[PDB]
Amino acid sequence: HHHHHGSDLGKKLLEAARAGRDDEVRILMANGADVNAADVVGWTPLHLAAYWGHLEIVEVLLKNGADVNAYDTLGSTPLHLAAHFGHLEIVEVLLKNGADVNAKDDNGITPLHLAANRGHLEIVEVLLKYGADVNAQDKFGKTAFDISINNGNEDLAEILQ
Amino acid sequence: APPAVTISASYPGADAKTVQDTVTQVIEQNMNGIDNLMYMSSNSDSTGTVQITLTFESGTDADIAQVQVQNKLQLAMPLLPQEVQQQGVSVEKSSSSFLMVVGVINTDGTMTQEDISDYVAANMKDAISRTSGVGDVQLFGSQYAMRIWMNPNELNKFQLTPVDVITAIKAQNAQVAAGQLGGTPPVKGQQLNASIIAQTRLTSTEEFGKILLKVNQDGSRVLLRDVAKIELGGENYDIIAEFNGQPASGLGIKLATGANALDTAAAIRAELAKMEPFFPSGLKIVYPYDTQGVFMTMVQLPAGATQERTQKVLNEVTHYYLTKEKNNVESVFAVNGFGFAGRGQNTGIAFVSLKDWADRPGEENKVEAITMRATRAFSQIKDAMVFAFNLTGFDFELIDQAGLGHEKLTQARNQLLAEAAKHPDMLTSVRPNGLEDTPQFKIDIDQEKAQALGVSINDINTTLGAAWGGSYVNDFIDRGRVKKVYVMSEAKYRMLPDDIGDWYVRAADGQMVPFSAFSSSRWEYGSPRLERYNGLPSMEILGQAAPGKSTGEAMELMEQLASKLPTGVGYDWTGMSY
Amino acid sequence: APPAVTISASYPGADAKTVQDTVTQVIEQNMNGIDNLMYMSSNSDSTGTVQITLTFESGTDADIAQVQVQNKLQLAMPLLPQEVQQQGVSVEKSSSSFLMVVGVINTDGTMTQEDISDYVAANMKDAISRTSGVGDVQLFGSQYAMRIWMNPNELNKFQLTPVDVITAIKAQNAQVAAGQLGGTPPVKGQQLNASIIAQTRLTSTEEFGKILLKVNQDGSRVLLRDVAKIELGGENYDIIAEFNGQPASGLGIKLATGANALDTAAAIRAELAKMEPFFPSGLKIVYPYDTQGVFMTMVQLPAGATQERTQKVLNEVTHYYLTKEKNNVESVFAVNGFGFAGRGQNTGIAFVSLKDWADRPGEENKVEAITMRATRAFSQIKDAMVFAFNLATGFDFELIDQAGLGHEKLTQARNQLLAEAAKHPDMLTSVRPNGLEDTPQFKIDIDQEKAQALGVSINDINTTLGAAWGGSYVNDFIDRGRVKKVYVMSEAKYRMLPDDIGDWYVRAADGQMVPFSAFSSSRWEYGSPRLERYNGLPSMEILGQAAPGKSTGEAMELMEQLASKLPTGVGYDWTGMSYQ
Repeated sequence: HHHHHGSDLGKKLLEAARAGRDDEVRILMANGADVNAADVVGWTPLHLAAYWGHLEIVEVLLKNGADVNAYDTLGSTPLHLAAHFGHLEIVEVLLKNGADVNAKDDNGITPLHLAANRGHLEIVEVLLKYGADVNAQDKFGKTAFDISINNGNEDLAEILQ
Repeated sequence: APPAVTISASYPGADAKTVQDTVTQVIEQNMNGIDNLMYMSSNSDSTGTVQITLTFESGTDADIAQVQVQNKLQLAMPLLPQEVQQQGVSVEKSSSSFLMVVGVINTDGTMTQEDISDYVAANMKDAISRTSGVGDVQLFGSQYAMRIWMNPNELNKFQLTPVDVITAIKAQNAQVAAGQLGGTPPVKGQQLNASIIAQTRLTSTEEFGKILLKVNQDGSRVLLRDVAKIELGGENYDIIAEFNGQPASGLGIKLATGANALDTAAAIRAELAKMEPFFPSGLKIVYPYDTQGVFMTMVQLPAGATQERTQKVLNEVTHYYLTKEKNNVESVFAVNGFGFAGRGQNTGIAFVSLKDWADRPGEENKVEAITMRATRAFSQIKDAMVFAFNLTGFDFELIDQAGLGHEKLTQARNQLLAEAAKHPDMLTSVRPNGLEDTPQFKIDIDQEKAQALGVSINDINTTLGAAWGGSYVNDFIDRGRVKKVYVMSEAKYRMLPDDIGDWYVRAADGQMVPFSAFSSSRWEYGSPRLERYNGLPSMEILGQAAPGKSTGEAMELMEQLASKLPTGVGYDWTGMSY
Repeated sequence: APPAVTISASYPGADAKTVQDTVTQVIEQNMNGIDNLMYMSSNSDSTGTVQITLTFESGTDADIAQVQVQNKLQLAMPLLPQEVQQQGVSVEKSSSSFLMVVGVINTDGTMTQEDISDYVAANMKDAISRTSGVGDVQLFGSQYAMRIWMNPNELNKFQLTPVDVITAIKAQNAQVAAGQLGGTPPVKGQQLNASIIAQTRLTSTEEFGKILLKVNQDGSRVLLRDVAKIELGGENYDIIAEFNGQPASGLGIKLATGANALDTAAAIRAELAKMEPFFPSGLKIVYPYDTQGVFMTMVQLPAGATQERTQKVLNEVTHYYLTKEKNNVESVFAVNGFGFAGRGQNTGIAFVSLKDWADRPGEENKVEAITMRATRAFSQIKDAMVFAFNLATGFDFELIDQAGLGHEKLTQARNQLLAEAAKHPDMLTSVRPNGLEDTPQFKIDIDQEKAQALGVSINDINTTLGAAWGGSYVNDFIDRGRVKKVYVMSEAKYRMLPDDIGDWYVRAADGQMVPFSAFSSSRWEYGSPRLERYNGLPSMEILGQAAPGKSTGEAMELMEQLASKLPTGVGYDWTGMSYQ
């Protein structure tokens, strides 16, 4: 899942996925661009699309064979990014396509932890719906519930029970 | 021209947001009560630098403008971080273009680029900077500092941190006022009066190397040289120059607003003539850019480009002039790390000097045709804007009017640029003037774990910053001249994310705690250059009318597209469009 | 009038004497070798404010005057308390009166006075203050700060103090320069280069709330929200405005010396037109005072008068204009806490705007008859000087302590002079002090010996007292993209009565919590809420008028005779209208 870094169409695809250029993404894929090209921090086009909220590119990439569970150089996946940044529809598409709902980055942090911390409650519900381990602990021993108490987010604590 | 006053400040190791939120906003909030100010703009950069430009109504006296700005800045100075204050803040009333470049090379290759730069900094730059008419002097390189290159493996072996190192340097590279024997008021019958001389600044790597950090329980000594490499080296490493491909430094000189071009240049040559007889052997002045027998080439790469990649582009530019144009071009002085716009790892400039006019007969060998041919030859270089020019469509600012924040302003900017690109009959080359967000390494210090371990947050933040960013500790005396001392990690312990984990901090109980025990990290995006306009977050957009259209029609259309942007996003016209 | 440069500074929680002795004197001692200076005066107030006014000869170039004052000020700057330097000392070259007032209201009632004042401070003031010709801009209200309102019972419960709070805020509301991965000089071949982003300023009450103050031995956490209420709230709470009785804020704008009034006013309106389209809903500009068609009403109660009492008088004023004068008066913008005097809790001002010339026929409906009638109606308001006037042969006298006599003796000499001048109605009318009377103050003595024996540090004592009862500016935070201040202070109910002193605990070196009552004693005394100085010496300004058809020269000649009988060491000088 750590994809290696470097090529000319790969680089265009990384840039197009980041800027949300749907047409150009489509052209590049049809011209053989490596769907899992990675930049120097391990981000693939699916990472980029997920971070920047480009739903249709996320769908295009997965339809062309993108590694749904691509890891960056610190262990983070496209699902981490989409959950952390509030991209509900993207979260659903990724989980629908086999995203590891309990993937931990190098810090032991899971997508539920990120969504919890930013208070993205609909994402939290979807992740739990897909099997997210509600009791998963990061490197500091913290669960989503501990996060809800520290942040004082009563609504989140409610959802977790 | 409307006169402009520039404030410059630096914060070693600071990212753009840090600079903007501890420095730029503070200055801007305090630029009140100044007469005839038309507008103000600022950049805050991930080089740790801020530049604030205040542009005055035409006819304003630039002396009064400068004094009024300096005086407000003075009253704001206590509001700025100590690290910023201690670098020196400057305020200049200068043209933005160069009057001339003084190059310096070593004909006997006795001196490296870094040596030459220090020589210029330490022996030439001040006297030039004091010459009447000289508005701004940029060194193309850096003065030496004393560089303490720390080793985290050796620090941890002796249970030490960068905090212990900084403390020891301040204690042991000190200049102490100690009074006098027989000092006033004296006793009756005193025969002797004499100064007491105690600690004095250190002067050499040898002396820094024997700073005593600690004595082990067993009685052996830990010297600074046992945990660090000690050498003279630049205060920074961002600007490197070459003259016809050989190692160089120099001074770029900007004309003081309202001074005389010819008088100032002659005063400069006269000051250089005083210095030459004392140069070390090999050292020589060259004149690569005297302001129609000169021009510049700008090199602007995307944010993210490294020193190596800007250099490859400048090597192509230089090569072209020394091969294809060698019949017209006498010299090229190329600077990696500084360009039109100022300082960055992704920018460069080449100053090009032509042979005598009389030896370039034919209109094809005149500056206009040479610059056009060069721009054409460089137009195919990948992921670089490269062009040659001597030294107009529109200048638009998009403005955050409602606290929207950087991410949303970027989205609004992108919406406007997408709309502009659907009107190619009316607008051409509608583009940002600034930089795109790039990946950054976000590290979260766990306050709970730090407290549980008895590790101080100030020891954590100093350790992180000093090692990965550098820290200006205090001054020393190099060959008679006051210069700076910096501590920083040796390069090889600050290159990769796993290196974070090799830095240890000492807890209250004496244990060494690695950074990994109390931190976590992730990749995210953020800005390498944050812009503001009249005190609000902004993004500068340039463009021009399409062929057969007036500038005013192009502007009216921009205004119409602007009226459809998200709530809270405004705009204004500046520069040539004001 | 001759050009004036004003220096202003602020010391939060400081009494008049502390301001005078750590700020005013230190600055004043450098105000010499300034060209064309006629005289200098100052006020040092128990609001923690100083204003020094330097008045120059007619025709002095105000840019040069400002430069020369500032250059002398710079000598004092490093000697001033850090708390004062960090508030931002100001040096201005303005007219002393307002060119205009811009009011701001919310027609939907969906913003409080406090919210409106924050909006104005955060989105409008700086651009106005940078407009050419704007000499001085007075906000009628306060910018928000992050307010941490500490609870001393909860602090003591966890063995914490305001020092621990302040320390933690500095540590955990921080903006860290952390360098780069792969920065220069790199290992050659390095491809990765990225900024390291570590702590950044906090942006919200939620983030301040979760600041970690300590971890108990049992593992439980004490967060800042466990010992404090956290909210956005004014840097200060002293200035409150209303427009036709509705919540408001505004900007009072003074013209820069020598600038053009018409041009500056228009540039202000052009700047406001840039702002209007971005207002939140309901927000609106109103124009309650454009310089005739306008006038002001000064309200000045005796020192000691609370906000609530000044408000009562302001209500009587506003009520008069909106009822008795409703056919003449278009609007009243009333400010509680700010007056002709400057800032103070016993002062206020009302700006009145009349309907058009052509809807007020009759000499009885013109400004002079309106102000005369208003002044008459207000003349019987008890314990308040209230008068109405638009914008002569008075005199302006300074009694000066020329021998180190001290404040109390100077007051005795003043009273002696005033009594003498009262027995001469034939030459002198209405001889009175321009300043404030002394008021009770709570004197607290820290016992050094007990503090040392208990191992309680003097700095911890002083920070706990000052931060709790005075408020402390800790550091900055970012509110909706803008740098703003962070303040710690006691929640109101813990700093209301003398007995509250004893509910504050300081932590000793051995970990024991010690109440303030163990190492302190207190008593009531009197002192000044406003200390005046004239040419660098303690002073008391005395105003009055020549009696009907006596010359100002004859009136002044009498005051000089009366002044020559005062105790040794008391002198006098003439200022203002009397100086020439």
